[PDB]
Amino acid sequence: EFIFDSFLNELHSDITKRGGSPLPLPEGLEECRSSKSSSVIQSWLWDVPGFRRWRVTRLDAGDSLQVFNSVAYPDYNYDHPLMGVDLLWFGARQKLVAVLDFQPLVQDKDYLDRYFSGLKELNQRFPDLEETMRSFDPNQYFSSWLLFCRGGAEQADLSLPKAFSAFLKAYWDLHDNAKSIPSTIPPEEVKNLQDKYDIYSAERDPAHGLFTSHFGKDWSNRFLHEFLFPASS
Ligand SMILES: C=CC1=C(C)/C(=C/c2[nH]c(/C=C3N=C(/C=C4\NC(=O)C(C)=C4C=C)C(C)=C\3CCC(=O)O)c(CCC(=O)O)c2C)NC1=O
Repeated sequence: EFIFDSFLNELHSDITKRGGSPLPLPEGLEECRSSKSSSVIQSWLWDVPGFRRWRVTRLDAGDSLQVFNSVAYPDYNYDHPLMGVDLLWFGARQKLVAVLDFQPLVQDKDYLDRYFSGLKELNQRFPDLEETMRSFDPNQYFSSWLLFCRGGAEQADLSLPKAFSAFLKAYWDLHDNAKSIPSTIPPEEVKNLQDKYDIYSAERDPAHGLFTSHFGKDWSNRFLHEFLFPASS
């Protein structure tokens, strides 16, 4: 809970330091409170220089659930990976699900070579963070060097905090190193590929059940298709 808050504030502080400013969300999607769960989900959009979209979501459902999630979409003139962060803590089962990746637009060797030196290094530094995916395809819109942990309190408390900060710093470094460097994928196709990221991710959505339980079918669907993965229908 406090750990997840610190991630949100670091990200928001970083965004602010970098000249980012808040953007309005579709009405009703910025906050939803569970009529049953005592669960609260809050979301943000940012105008971050170099990025055409940047969303953040924080779900506070006490000891039942904590979530911190964020996706960064670079401006179309950058073909570099998206940032994807999906962190869940299930208090009843003392269960951590932590996924952090630089989600690649393509799997081409040259593209992976170009962008992944930092993530490769992070992956080596935080080995406690082997897991198999049951919904997503590890070869579509994920890299080989993602941090993917299904674990417990030790991982959540001891490794995740420093790993998140390192991951975030490595993502900014990635973006900054891409400034003024030729993109190999041009803007029209970066757009197609980012939109197809939304389409893919909405198709494989592992969260609809959790969302529906807390917030109802209608809100969950709006949230998925209007905020999470806006190019999806
Ligand atoms: C507020 C938004 C949001 C929430 C709360 C969320 C929840 C959510 N994400 C999950 C899995 C997952 N989530 C990810 C990864 C990601 N998923 C992403 O949305 C992004 C950007 C990444 C980036 C790395 C992966 C790899 C899994 C495992 C699913 C699988 O087994 O295929 C799961 C299943 C837990 C499990 O695998 O045991 C839940 C309930 N997903 C969301 O999008």
